[PDB]
Amino acid sequence: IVEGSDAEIGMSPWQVMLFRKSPQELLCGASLISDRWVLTAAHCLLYPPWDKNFTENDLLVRIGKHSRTRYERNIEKISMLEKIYIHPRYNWRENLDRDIALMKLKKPVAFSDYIHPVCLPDRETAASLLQAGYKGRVTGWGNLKETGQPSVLQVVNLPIVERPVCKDSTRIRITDNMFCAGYKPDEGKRGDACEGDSGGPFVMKSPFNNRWYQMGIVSWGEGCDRDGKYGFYTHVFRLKKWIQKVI
Amino acid sequence: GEPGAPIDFDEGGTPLHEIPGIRL
Amino acid sequence: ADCGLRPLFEKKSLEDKTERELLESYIDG
Ligand SMILES: *[C@@H]1O[C@H](CO)[C@@H](O)[C@H](O)[C@H]1NC(C)=O
Ligand code: NA
Repeated sequence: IVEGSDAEIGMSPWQVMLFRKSPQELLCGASLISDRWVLTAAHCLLYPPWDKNFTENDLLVRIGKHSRTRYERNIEKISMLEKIYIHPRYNWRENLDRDIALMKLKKPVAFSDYIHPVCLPDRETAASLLQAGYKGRVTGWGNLKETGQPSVLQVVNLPIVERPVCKDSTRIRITDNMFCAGYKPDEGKRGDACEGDSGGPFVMKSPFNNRWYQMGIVSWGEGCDRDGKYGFYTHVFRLKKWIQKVI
Repeated sequence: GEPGAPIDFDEGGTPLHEIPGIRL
Repeated sequence: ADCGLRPLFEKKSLEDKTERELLESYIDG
């Protein structure tokens, strides 16, 4: 996260760390959506153009965490993956269309003060919150500057951007399965996800029922926190039918 | 006020990896 | 059923340091 701040303890209890067993390193973010299901981006697990192809036994999930590196005993919970489900029409060849994956934990995780699932949006929620200029929240342990990791989980709040503005900031072909977020050069504030934050949640707090909803998945961007560029997020609601038949 | 993404369900171009500084 | 309500915030009627910024962006003006 660029231009963010430390998260508070318990601020993002759905945040999941996808940790590479060997070599020991942060692979991606993810989110907890049930006691046994974790949501992430498909390209965190599968990206042939960079020879990336991770199976269940390559990865560990670490849930409840705050420190990027310290074992948090009686706070964090480690888990192993039963099965990985990548969207059948995930387009790794071009633009990362349908950048979504689900992961089943080998055993369900007990919830706690630090571990708690995020909601997925309904149609009513998606319609009320997915409006240009409304701010979501992005969290992760990714890099603080373009291409230098934080001590603890970082947080930044970012506005959803009008679709024609998103499409005009990039040469990439943008699909209805993506939205973009970020401040514009003349907005005074800044902030972005960066390397390491991929697959984490873009969440919004409903003013109607006080609950946090995962509206997006950290998918891709051009640089980190560049003027005139914006982060692109998987449009979670539009893919809910696929999320459905997996569980 | 303006929708940032459509509320229906899911039913060429340059590849991301060719963009300089691409963040994945 | 309990999703998205945080034990250390919503369940204790405590706001985090910046969730007001989010709510404030949802109002049009
Ligand atoms: C990725 O998945 C498995 C992992 O072992 C590998 O055998 C397969 O050839 C790979 N396929 C692609 C399209 O990368
Ligand atoms: Na920017």
